[PDB]
Amino acid sequence: YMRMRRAAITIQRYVRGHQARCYATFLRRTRAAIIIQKFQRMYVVRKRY
Amino acid sequence: AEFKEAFSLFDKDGDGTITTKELGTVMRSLGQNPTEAELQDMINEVDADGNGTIDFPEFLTMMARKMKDTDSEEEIREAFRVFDKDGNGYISAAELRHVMTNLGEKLTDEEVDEMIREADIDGDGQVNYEEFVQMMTAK
Amino acid sequence: QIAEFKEAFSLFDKDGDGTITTKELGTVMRSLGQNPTEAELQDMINEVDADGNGTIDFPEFLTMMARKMKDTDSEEEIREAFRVFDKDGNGYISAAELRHVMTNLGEKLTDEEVDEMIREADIDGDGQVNYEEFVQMMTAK
Amino acid sequence: AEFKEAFSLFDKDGDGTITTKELGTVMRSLGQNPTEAELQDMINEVDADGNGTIDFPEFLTMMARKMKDTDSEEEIREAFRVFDKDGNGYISAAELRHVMTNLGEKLTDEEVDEMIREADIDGDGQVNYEEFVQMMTAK
Repeated sequence: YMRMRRAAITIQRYVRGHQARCYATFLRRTRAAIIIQKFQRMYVVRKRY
Repeated sequence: AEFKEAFSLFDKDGDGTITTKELGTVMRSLGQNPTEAELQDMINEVDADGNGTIDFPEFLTMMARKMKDTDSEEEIREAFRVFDKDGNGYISAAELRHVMTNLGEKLTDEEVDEMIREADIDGDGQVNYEEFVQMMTAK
Repeated sequence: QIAEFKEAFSLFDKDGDGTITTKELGTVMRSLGQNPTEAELQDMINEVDADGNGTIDFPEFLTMMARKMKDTDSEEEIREAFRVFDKDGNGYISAAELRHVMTNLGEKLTDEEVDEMIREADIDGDGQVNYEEFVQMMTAK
Repeated sequence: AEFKEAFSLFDKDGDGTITTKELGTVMRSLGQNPTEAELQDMINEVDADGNGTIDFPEFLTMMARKMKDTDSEEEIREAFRVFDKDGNGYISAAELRHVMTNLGEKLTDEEVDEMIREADIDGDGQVNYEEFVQMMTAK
């Protein structure tokens, strides 16, 4: 038992790493979209004026 | 970057005021690049709650209060992803449309269809996103 | 190295004050690559400097990583594991089982952590998961 | 000594139940050192006659019914014999294997061969059974 709980605890650590990295990748994908949408909207207004 | 002359091209009537909803386009006319979110936050942190229009003094005070965030939007010159991970240098037109029209401050499909006019697309269905980012900004 | 880690730090600075809350130390280590214990974080968050600190700068964190590097590196070794939840040796386990293993056993996770995790895990229409593929995905880095 | 967490380590199917034959291992994962006989008596005094699996409620009711007999199986801390009448403090490896594999709820020879790994044996062929009982429990 004290050995096999130390397969659950280790995986629980690796999942906590995995979720944080995934959350970060999603935030970088949303941030990358916002900045480019924004570059487009600044450029599109200035051209027309 | 305040410019009275730019304000006088947004004021057309000569009332001395412009609509509070033309605030994002006036900042962006000037040189700045603020998000639609940052523009709303800038309005919301003043009790311009009931204000239908803004004068040039009001707009000046907001830009001075938020100079640091607003200046940050005209630092950047390069743009990475985070879409590609393989590092192929290519992204599908499907993923490019999805990031533009589904993530963040969404573009319309008609805006995206404008930007993919004259943009090359291979037989896989992928576009060089480095050329595409350069062609949009460097114009 | 430091260039992507600095951008990861600049996404954990929210305020833009150059410093991140000391509570978000474990998540920043996890974001870079590592998989440390919340205990291991407590055993190296303590200091006389960072124990007293409310927020930590990127130089401080880089210093902490250099000091604890060996221990920190040790938490990226694992790539294999065994479970059970299958006795019959199908190679598959239900989402119900996986939640029970994670939230009732070991260092118990919350349901919200498991729900966050099943957004990057293949799950079939049946509601099962190939746990050999799932162990490869979670160690994939 | 009920523990829902321990049940959930033995419910490996999230099904809510564990096999009736894993009842003795669940008791000995909780704490409790029951005989295989006591475990069978506990099952047999419920009309779990046709039951293939047990839920945590069923297991809870059995431990509460039999709490006194089960608690007795974590009082002990010392262990005498009734081999050794000379009081030499020694027993032959032959007698020790016989009491383990022939008497009572018989261990397999392979389990006894595991327990006598590292265990010192003199030139008579005898083992200090006090050290041997301390080594097998104190660990």
